[PDB]
Formats: sequence, C-alpha cells, structure tokens
Amino acid sequence: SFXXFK
Amino acid sequence: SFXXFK
Amino acid sequence: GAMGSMERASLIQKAKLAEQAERYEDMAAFMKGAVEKGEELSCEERNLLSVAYKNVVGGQRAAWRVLSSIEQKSNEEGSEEKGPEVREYREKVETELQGVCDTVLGLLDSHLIKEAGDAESRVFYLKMKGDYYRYLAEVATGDDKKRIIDSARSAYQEAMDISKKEMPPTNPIRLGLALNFSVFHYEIANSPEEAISLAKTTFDEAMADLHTLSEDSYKDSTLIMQLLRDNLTLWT
Amino acid sequence: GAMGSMERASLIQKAKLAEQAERYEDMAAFMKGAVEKGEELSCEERNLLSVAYKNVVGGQRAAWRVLSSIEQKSNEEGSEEKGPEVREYREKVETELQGVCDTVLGLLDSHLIKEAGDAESRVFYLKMKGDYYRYLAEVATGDDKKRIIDSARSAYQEAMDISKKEMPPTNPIRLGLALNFSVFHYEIANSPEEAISLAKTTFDEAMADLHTLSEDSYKDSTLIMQLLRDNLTLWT
Ligand SMILES: [Mg+2]
Ligand SMILES: [Mg+2]
Ligand SMILES: [Mg+2]
Ligand SMILES: [Mg+2]
Repeated sequence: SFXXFK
Repeated sequence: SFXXFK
Repeated sequence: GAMGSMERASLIQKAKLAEQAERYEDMAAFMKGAVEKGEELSCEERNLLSVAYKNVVGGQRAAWRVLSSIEQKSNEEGSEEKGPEVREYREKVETELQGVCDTVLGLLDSHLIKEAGDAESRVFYLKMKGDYYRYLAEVATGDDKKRIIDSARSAYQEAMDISKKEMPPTNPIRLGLALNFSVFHYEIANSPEEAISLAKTTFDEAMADLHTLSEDSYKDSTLIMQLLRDNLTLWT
Repeated sequence: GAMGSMERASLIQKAKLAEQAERYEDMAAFMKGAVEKGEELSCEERNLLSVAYKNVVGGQRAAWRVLSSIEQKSNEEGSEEKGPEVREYREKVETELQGVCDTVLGLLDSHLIKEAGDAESRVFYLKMKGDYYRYLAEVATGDDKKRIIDSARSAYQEAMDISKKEMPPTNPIRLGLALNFSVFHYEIANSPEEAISLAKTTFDEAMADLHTLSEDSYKDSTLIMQLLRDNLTLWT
C-alpha cells in the first residue's frame, strides 16, 4: 500500500 | 560493541 | 493535553526532527498536538501526519501479524498447550493498535475532514480514514467487522468520487488512494477481481496522462504506478 | 509495579514473544518485571534482559546522536537562529535515555549483582553495569561526567578481574567484555592505546585457546574475535 508526497 | 550468547 | 503548552510551529519543527531521528511515536504525538491547535494543515504538514502514524501503526501491524501467526500455530495439530500468554499478548498489541487507529480516526473526525474544502486535502484525509478503518478491519473479528469494513469502503469511495472529479489521473494522491482501495478490495473485501480492475484502470489512465507532466512530476507519478504494477504482477 | 500480578514464567514467555515481534520496549518491561520477582536469572533469562535493553537504549542512542549532530550544526558558522526546539528535543531524548540506563543500573544494584555468585553471572552483570554507565557517559557533560566515567571503568575492571581468574580466554562473555571495555577506552576515556592493547591481547589469547573448543563453541568465540579484529582494523 502507499501513504508523504514530495 | 557486543552484548545474547547462544 | 500535554502538547497544549507548545507552539504550533515548534510542534511541527520537532515533528521534523523526530522524523530525522526515526522517533515516530514522538513524531505522531507532535503532529497530534499540532492538529489539536485547531488550524487546517498545509500540504507538508499533512505529509508529516501521515508518515508519522503510518510508521507507528506499521510496527504494531507487523507485531500483531507475528503474534497472530504464533497463536494460529498454537491451535494446530500436535501442538502442546502453552497457556493464555500468546493470546494475551496478541490482545495487548491489538488493543494498542486499535487505540492508534481510533486516535487517527478521531483527529480526522474532530475536525480535519469537515474543514477540508480543497480536493487535495479532502481526498488526502478521506484516504487516511479508509486506511485506518482498513487497519481496524485487519484485526476485527466480532459482528462489528462488517461495519468497520463498510466504514473503510465508504471513506475510500467518497475519496475516489472526489479525486475522479477534481484531480488528474496522474495525481500522486489519486494514485495512492486507488492503490490502497485496491488493496482493500483484495485483502479485506474478498473482491480480488475488483482489486485487479481498479489497479489496471488506474494504471492505464495515468499512463495516458504522463505526457502532460514535467520531469519531476513524471517521477512522482510513475513511482506509484509501479506499485500498481507490482500488485497486478502479484495478483495475476 | 504493573508486572507484579503476572507469573514470572509468563513474563519470560511474553519476553520471548516480544523479541519475535521486535517489540523491545515490551520485552524490556517484561524482563524488568521478571527481575523484580526477586529470583536469580538463568543464562537464557540474562540474555533476554540484555537483548531487550540493548535494543531499547540503542534506538535512544541513535536518536540522540542524530539530534546532537543537528544541534552542533546549529552552533556553526553562518547558521541561522532556529530557537530552543533542537536543544529541547535532544534533551527530551537524553532524559529518556538516562532513565532507561538508570532503570537497568537499578535492577543490577537491586539486587542482581549482589546475589550473583557464579563467575558467568557476576561478570555478565558487571559488564552490563559498565555498558550502561558508558551510555550515560556518552551524553554526560557536567562535573559528574568524570564520576560516571569512573563508575563505568570500575565495573568493567571488576568484571575483567573475575573473568581473567575464572573463565577461559575464548569465553564469549569474557570476549565481549574485553571488546566493550576497549570501546570504553577508545570512545570514552581518550585512551586509544589502551583500547588497542586490550583488543590485541584479548584476540591473541583467544586464538591460542581455540584448539580446546568444539565446533559450535569455536563459532561462538570467533564471531566476537572478529569484532575485536574489526575494531583493530578501524583503530590502526
Ligand atoms: Mg501560538
Ligand atoms: Mg481484541
Ligand atoms: Mg508465582
Ligand atoms: Mg540533559
């Protein structure tokens, strides 16, 4: 799954 | 350094 | 509330330090105090919040899985009675995990979601709501399990609805939301075909929009598209 | 004392589970409750105690070093004033670290060391005492710094004295004690020549005794001898 966008 | 002998 | 005496800016500052020191419990407590100041969060602050609690609950989930695996082996054939201790400790970790999720869910309800008007913030927080209900789902067993699952579903769907209307299909929050909702379908909802359909449709729509992107944004989006690819290769 | 209602055997059992789940704070609290039952610890239990608190304080020390490094960069040339927050948070981690060391030191004084009559147990616990004073030394700055350092020195020396008299030079506790006392000399006492002399003498005396060893013991001892080798290659 995926969670802190640049 | 070193600390759980077998 | 023991962060109540700290400046908002100092909490954010210390959250960034805590991240650098890999002190994620600290980071989460700093960011919780920052949220409870009552102001909306900027993009960077929203990222701190989600990185913090992801790390905290991620250790809990890893531990729960180890202990749940041991406990299932204690139920098996030719397995010697070992007492109530494996169950007891798995329950202690479970309750701790459940409290972190409830804390995150509580911040989102009081009052991050309702004050989030822009699409990037509202989708971000509804994805969080889906994610933290999904973690509750992973450990739920009672009757309430269906209701937890529906609650996860419902947050993800509202977030999906907004993201489709308001964001490009390469948007990294949109991409990560789709990825996680697909994981929800595969791992929680017993809907692997939906999981695969969503991952593939999301991937293909992003691919067709990559040409619109600068070199840095292309990098951000293709990273998450690769994660969709990875799941599809796992699932098919 | 909140482990007081748990069976000693259940605490040990849950400590082993906590190790498997990489839940080392838990592991340390279980082992603290086990010690406070008042009974001597077996070999396996002594190992649980030291693995637990090593992991706990090891995360603290890593965080302290990150924050101390940031704080030193805030003191440097052309460095913009950032407020009291870096110092404050480094102090919070420091105080937490200091409390773990004080807790370990407290278990050893009350009353593990004084009831340890056999050489393997007494040396093990005095090495722990040296190690946890050495961690206090790493962060100490006041006048008391010299006294902390002496206290570390003194535990290590008593342990060295017993181990030389009572253990073969391949004994892994003797080897690990020498390794750590040498690290003490290099990193705390500003005595690199002593550190190197001790590592080399320890290594050479073990090498000459390896022929006495079964294949499994040879493996145990040469692992730590390699660590002596590594430091000597680092130090020379
Ligand atoms: Mg203010
Ligand atoms: Mg439960
Ligand atoms: Mg009893
Ligand atoms: Mg201090």
